[PDB]
Amino acid sequence: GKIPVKAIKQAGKVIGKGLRAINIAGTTHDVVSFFRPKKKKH
Repeated sequence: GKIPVKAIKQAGKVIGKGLRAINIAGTTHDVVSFFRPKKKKH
């Protein structure tokens, strides 16, 4: 079966990586406002 230790350890990383992502998501949300999506239409 092979002990999937990496699986359990990987779950713990997501908790931290996700927390660090949400912290930066706030600033990124603003930056997007500077560019703003605008493509031609018909």
